Amino acid sequence: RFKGDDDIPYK
Amino acid sequence: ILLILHKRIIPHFHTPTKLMDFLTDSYNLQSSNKNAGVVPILALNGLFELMKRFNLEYPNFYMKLYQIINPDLMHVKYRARFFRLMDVFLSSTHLSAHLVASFIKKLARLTLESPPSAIVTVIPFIYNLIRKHPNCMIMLHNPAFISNPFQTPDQVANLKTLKENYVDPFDVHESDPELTHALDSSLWELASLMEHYHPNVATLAKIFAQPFKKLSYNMEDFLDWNYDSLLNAESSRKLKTLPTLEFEAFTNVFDNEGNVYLPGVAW
Amino acid sequence: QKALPASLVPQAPPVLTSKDKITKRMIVVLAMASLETHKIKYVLLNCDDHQGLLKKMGRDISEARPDITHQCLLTLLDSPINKAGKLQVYIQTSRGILIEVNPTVRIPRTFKRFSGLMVQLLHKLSIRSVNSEEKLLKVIKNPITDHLPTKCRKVTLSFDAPVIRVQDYIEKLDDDESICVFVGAMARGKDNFADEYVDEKVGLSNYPLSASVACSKFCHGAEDAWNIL
Amino acid sequence: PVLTSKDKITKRMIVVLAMASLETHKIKYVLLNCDDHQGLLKKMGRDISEARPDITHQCLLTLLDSPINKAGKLQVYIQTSRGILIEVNPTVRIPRTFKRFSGLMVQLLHKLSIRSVEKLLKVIKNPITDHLPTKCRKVTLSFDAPVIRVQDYIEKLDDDESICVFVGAMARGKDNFADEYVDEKVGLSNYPLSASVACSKFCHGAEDAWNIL
Amino acid sequence: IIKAYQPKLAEGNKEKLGKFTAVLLRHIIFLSNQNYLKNVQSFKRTQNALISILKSLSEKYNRELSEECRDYINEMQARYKKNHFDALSNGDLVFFSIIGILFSTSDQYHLVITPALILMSQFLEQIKFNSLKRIAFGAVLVRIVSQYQRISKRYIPEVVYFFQKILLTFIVKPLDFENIRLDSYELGLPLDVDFTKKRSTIIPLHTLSTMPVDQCVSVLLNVMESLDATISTVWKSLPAFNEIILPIQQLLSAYTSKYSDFEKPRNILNKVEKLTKFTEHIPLALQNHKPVS
RNA sequence: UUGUUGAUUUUGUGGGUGGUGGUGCA
Repeated sequence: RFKGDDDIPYK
Repeated sequence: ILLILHKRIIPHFHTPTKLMDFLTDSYNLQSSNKNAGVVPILALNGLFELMKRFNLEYPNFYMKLYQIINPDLMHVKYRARFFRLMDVFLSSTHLSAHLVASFIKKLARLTLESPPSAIVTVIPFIYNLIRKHPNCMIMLHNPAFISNPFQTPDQVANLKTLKENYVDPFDVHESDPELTHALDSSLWELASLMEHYHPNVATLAKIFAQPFKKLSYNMEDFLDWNYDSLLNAESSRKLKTLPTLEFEAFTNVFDNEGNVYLPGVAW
Repeated sequence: QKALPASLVPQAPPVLTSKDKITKRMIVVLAMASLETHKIKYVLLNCDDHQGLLKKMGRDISEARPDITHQCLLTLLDSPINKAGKLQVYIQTSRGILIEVNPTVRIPRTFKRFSGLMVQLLHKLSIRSVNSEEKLLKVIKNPITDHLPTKCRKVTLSFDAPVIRVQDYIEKLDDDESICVFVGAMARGKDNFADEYVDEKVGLSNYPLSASVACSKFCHGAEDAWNIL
Repeated sequence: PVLTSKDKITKRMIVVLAMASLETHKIKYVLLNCDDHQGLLKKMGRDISEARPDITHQCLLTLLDSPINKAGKLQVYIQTSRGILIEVNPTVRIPRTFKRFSGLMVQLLHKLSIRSVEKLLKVIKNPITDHLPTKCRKVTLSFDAPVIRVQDYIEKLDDDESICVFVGAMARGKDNFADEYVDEKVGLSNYPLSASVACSKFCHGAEDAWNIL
Repeated sequence: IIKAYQPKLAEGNKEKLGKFTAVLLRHIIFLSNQNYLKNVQSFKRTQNALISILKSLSEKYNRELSEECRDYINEMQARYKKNHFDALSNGDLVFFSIIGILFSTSDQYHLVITPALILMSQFLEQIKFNSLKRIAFGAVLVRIVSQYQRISKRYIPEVVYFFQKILLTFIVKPLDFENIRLDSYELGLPLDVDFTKKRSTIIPLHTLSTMPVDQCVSVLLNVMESLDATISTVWKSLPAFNEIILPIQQLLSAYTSKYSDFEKPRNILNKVEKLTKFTEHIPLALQNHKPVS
């Protein structure tokens, strides 16, 4: 689970 | 006789109902002899068999049942047999909220002065009872005493006055679980059990603060524990690691008959 | 003094959708969004990265800034009200494209990746989740009204309009009704983009407000008014 | 008047963007970014997760654009993760496109300040404490900490004292960056907050509390 | 021995000396088992020196010490299984203490502290405590476990059970406390005891193996003081302090009623009443969960 | 112990240091 100021993963 | 009454005696009688007085006397036996204090526990099995078969009612069964629960129950060897009967009795669909609340409160009242093994036994038991009866879930958590961030200042003042005047209404000497007023009390014992020295027992105590997602807990996985199991468990640790030593130094370990690590214990 | 409910365990509130019109919610419409693509590969036209191309298009590059929309959506979507599931965002592109933003979506915080999403959305008309269960960003048919709740109050942000207390208005507004806010992501322009839809226009502060600040400003009042925390 | 570190008497809302991830690298000096420079930072061996200065940009944007800053009651400080402390003049107006912000920061870090014709952005000597007002209350944003109403909090505090909020623009990490200076930590919202959102939330309370409008 | 086999002299000296961290501990415990009443002062000098040497040895060979310590724990338990209290000696008390000296007591999990705390809790409950020797052994056990949780301040239910039975043992029943299980009714203190003379509360260990009224009082007062310390440190923090102190408070009230002069329970009762007054007894709020997004 | 050499290393125990650093000044 992502939270707060996380950016979506970059592949 | 009481041990084999339910199996090897009652089925072979033509009118097993005649045993009601004997079992009733066995169930009501109160003696100063300690070894005779276990008689009501054994007689309960035969008594339930008679009620189940012929639909008999013992007068004031759950008042007497509440009385039987005592510190000796957690230590006697027949605790497993008793609790098996408890799961049957406390599965009834008509038990009052005040009824179950008193049993939970008294059991929690007992778990304080109980061994961890008994604590490991009771903590799932209280979880199951509370889950069975959500009305008793007030005991773990009373919402009106919450301090809510949005509550207005007058509510804060009312809470403070309500806070000051609260008194625990649970009666320990009352023998009627529907009159003990346990449902209006709360379980401070389980919150004190949260600070138990044994970490695993504390974790089982920490469960109440966590949400009741689990539907039920298997009683068979927690009945069979004791001091030997804990000691035997540590006797066989799969992993071995360097210990963390004390940086503090004490000049003398014991007291005399500079720094003493055991004052009051002469050397 | 009250027995606790049957189930106290907190459950995630239903995700609001355009199909549901009954539930109270705070709708925000980011009107006059400057989101356009052009083949060079298709790239979101940008105010600084591309200057000559938009000159060839003849469009005043001053109104060619999607970063305002990116920040406003960022400040919006990250607001606690979204985390409480009481908000839906609608984006009305200057060209006339209406985009529905599912509250569950999470735009990349980096602007470069955000442009990649927009070009993907504009051409495919839809964006699908990584787990492939719901369409987070969808282009929808105009007018805006049909998607809005049946009973809803419409308001725009107008610097010339009377300055109000956002909190106070939300309490005096009725409960079953919902509130729809039209915010101008334009760098500059006349505040008449949503005049035909709206019923009354309000100003939020005496001083000028950035679109992201005003969006964040408005939602905070609703959370205070609705006790969202 | 434009608030400055020299003046300590006046009430003001101080915000410190701690653990700010601003760094300049030359192949010419350019601000390191999580996306623009990945292979280079991989060669550094630093994780690209903690290479994200735009949080400081966004947080500084919302803070600068807030009504309180326009009302001359806010000053911004930035503590870079490398240990560089930056004072932000409230009068400044940063670029809003991230690319132009990065070019400003490399100019700020290498020239140690910015002058446009007072110094708009100026690198100042640590610690923060000397710069802050003489009588001032210090807090951090901590999710685990109790949730408190920013409006009620500011109202209950005194008037002569000022308020410091220590906000973590950092991507991931323990909320202990400013434990040494702070006296207590408070929770702003019941849910996890982004740094920009929490900054937006806090200045809302001060504006409501002080009737800044 | 350490000088003759330092690590630098030859290969394997590290492995050897680690075993001598273990052997030294056994020698330390063996000396405590040996009679030393003749030369207690000399035994004090030699004993503390050996413990100091083991401390240096433990610092470099902590692993070998832990193995020996745990092996001793396995040994006592087995000896307890067949001999019960007869297995327990002074050295077992000494082993528990030296463990506290050398190993981090204030830890949620520890290789040696945890088994010691569990094993000692087993003694505090399982052991009959039907003789002043046995009660004296338990009193020292209570002091040792209290020092283990001097920072952690965790709750040991066996401490409560041990206190309740010993307190009722010296008053034998009053017919008001049937919930407390006694193991000896012949240890009741006589009424004629003064309870105004200044009696040392320290219990010698050498007298323990040898094992009249005054000795019973001194053991009681030491148990009383440990009870007061437990109230002052651990019980107060627990949310259920009021309940935890009710059986003790009733026991303490009995002590005052029978012995008006005997002041310690009145002191403890006054502190108990003092602490109950501040302690804010609330209907607990524990199911408050954080709302989910 | 060395790519034939000779105490340079090898084994074990302790053990400090950013340092053929760069750059601006006098």
